Amino acid sequence: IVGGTASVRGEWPWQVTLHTTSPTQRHLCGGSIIGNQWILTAAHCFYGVESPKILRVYSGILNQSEIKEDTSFFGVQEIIIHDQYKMAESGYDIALLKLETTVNYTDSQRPISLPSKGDRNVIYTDCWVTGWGYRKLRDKIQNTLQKAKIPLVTNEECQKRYRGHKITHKMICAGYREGGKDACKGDSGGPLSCKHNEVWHLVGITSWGEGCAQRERPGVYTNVVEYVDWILEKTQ
Ligand SMILES: CC[C@@H](C(=O)Nc1ccc(C(N)=O)c(F)c1)n1cc(OC)c(-c2cc(Cl)ccc2-n2cc(C(F)(F)F)nn2)cc1=O
Repeated sequence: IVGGTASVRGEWPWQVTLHTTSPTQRHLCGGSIIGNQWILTAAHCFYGVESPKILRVYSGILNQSEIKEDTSFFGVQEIIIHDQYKMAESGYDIALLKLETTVNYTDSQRPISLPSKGDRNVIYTDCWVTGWGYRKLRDKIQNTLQKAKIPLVTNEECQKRYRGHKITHKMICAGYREGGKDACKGDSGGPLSCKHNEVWHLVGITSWGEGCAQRERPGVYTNVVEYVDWILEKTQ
């Protein structure tokens, strides 16, 4: 996250850190708890992941330094990638992880609601991007979960910024005209979380941008409301 600040214990309890264990254990991507046994994340996270066996899902983490050889984690039973996914920059950047067991919800591990049937025309004005990503282009994974508030931009404006890409109704963009706040390397897969009537909704999945927090270069997110029928199909 560029231009963000440290989160506190319990602030983003749907946020997970997805780790690979091959050839060494490291943070790969963010993700979101959407159900007892379900993480929503980005399909691109699984590039060169040989199988679900090398994945670990850590919930209730504020600082990556908490993760030690005795820290409990969820095994991944199945990675479900959208069947139209080819690469982040061409969309369908969405995946479910089915966990090997159900999360007991606590103050530090809670689900986030999907966008609600009836709110397709809600204008979300309180959206946050979170993650352990770089805080500028040339950086490293951060210890402490970072947060940043970011305004949604019109698809029409987003497409004008990315005329070499298909900015579709299945994408949503967020960014300041003069940049300074954005997702960056290591934040992908995690949530764009918008609060509406004091209820948080998973509006976006961090997917891509050209650069991090450049002017007139909004981040691009998978538009979760456009995949609610797919999510429900796979999870039910
Ligand atoms: C796998 C792709 C992933 C990534 O780089 N992951 C990653 C994880 C771990 C390490 C490590 N050191 O251990 C690492 F080096 C890289 N990714 C790609 C993006 O976009 C490619 C974005 C992005 C998303 C928005 Cl909404 C806005 C702008 C960006 N952005 C753009 C860039 C760029 F251009 F500088 F590469 N970096 N982040 C975020 C993002 O996490």
